[PDB]
Amino acid sequence: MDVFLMIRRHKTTIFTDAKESSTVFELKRIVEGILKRPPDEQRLYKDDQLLDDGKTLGECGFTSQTARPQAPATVGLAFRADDTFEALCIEPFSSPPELPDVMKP
Amino acid sequence: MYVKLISSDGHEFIVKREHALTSGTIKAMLSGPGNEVNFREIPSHVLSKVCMYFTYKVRYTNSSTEIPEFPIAPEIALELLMAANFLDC
Amino acid sequence: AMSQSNRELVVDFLSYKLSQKGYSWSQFSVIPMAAVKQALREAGDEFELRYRRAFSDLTSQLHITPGTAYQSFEQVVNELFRDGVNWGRIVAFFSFGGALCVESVDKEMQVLVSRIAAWMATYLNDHLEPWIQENGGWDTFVELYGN
Amino acid sequence: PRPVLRSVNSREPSQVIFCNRSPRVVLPVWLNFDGEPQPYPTLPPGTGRRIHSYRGHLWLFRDAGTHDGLLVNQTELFVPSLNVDGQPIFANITLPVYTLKERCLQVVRSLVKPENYRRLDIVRSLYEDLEDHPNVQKDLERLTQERIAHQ
Repeated sequence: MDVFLMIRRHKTTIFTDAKESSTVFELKRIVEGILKRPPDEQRLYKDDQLLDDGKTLGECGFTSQTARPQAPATVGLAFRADDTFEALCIEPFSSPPELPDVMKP
Repeated sequence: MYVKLISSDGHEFIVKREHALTSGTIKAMLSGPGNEVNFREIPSHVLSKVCMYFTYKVRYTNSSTEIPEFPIAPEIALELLMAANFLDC
Repeated sequence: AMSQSNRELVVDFLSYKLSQKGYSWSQFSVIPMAAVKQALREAGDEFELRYRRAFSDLTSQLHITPGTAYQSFEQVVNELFRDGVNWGRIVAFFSFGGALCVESVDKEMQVLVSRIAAWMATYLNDHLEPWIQENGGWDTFVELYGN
Repeated sequence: PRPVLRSVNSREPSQVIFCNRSPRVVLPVWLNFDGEPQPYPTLPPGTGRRIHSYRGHLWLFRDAGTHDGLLVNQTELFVPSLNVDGQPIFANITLPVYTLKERCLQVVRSLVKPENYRRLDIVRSLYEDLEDHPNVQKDLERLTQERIAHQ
């Protein structure tokens, strides 16, 4: 059972999928392949909750209903900047303009 | 095998090459001379939605099962139409 | 012989179709004949209700005027029987003649009604009676299409 | 000349289940014996109906309101075959994966009065894309050309 994710740090967004049964640690190995930082230099977050390496994505609240291809769930990523971790920081996306008059009910 | 799509406001979207090739424009630019594609006039709220479309297309293409509607909020519909036309996807 | 019986079936069927639109026949003028006439009337109603719109509209291919030749009617009816004869296509032929007669009255060409009847009798005698003889006669039509 | 895309008058019964596995109200369209598209009654989303059809008949499926094309068993055309072991033929009606452009056109069409398409702040070619609504006739031309290229 696949979950669809945006792994987000600063102005970086990774689009990937993983099994509900796959672990936080295994998702860090996916991130290591792309961004070249090992798991022990990564923190992954659901909102402000730090995720334990042992837990499955399903146990963290990433399900096929809440993590769809067309509406993926966000995983926050922070790197270990020294002996300590940087603060979790995700730059927001831009905002659409006001809805034009002809597109209102 | 990932590629990087960069928005006007400097957001970097890392997507599987197979997903990015959904776009005729991105396919042509990646298959051309001299990997990343930089879009000087497509903002992050639009490009992130385009990447979600790529995920949806690759997941549900040649699927024998019921597929869900691709949802588009009224607020993004006009910008997304213009980007979909521009990107040939 | 069979000619006279086929002529009587044409007149009965056309009289029925004109009666349904609110026109009488008279002004325009051994098989179990009563049973054949009734089955043909009911078969025509079923064809027009359920089947006609599933096929090409032959009234688009033939617009009968005083100058129209039998050969033009024969060529259009030949399209009906392009893949051969069966009872269903014979019903379609009767229904087509009925539609041509109603159209002729609508367009104030009442003289064509008697002419269309003569054309249908000719086509029946020349093209269809040999198949009817071969396929159990109007007796078998009644068995398959009758109440 | 008989149109390439038409039902055959097989007269051979085939029991079919029209299964609407889409969120659209579905208009089934039968191609008659001269290839003319004939509308049949609508199917609400997530409903199935057992229907009487015939071997070699041709069916299309559209959104009943917008005329968007739908898929049946993952293709555009459905042709009933003979029922094996008295089990009905399934016509599984689903959304296609529309291009993002076609999906965006569908949503803008849904939000804007037709008389207001021309007032949208978009290039003329996109206004013309909005105005050129999907229809069976356009798809039958393309499917006819596809089969002529193949035959």
